[PDB]
Amino acid sequence: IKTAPVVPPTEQRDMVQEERVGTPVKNAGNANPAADSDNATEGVV
Amino acid sequence: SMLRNWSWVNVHNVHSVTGTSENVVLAGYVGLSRTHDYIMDTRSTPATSQ
Repeated sequence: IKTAPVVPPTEQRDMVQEERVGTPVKNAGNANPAADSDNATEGVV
Repeated sequence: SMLRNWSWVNVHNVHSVTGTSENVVLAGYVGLSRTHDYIMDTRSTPATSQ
């Protein structure tokens, strides 16, 4: 048995951190966001 | 050559093709909306296939 001094549970707080490597684009779920333009065969106002 | 091309005519007998004059001031292209949308997503185009 080894009794060791630890940090009291009430003087620390677990905080969830979300780590990201880059900011997702506007049309993140779209494989081809350029197909709204390539399929505008009548024009756009 | 300018007189033979009627540079002497009355500027009131010269009618615009429309029978109206015009002074249009409409706010226009600056390009901040197009460049902002590029940085958000570079995979789109503003120019349509038409």
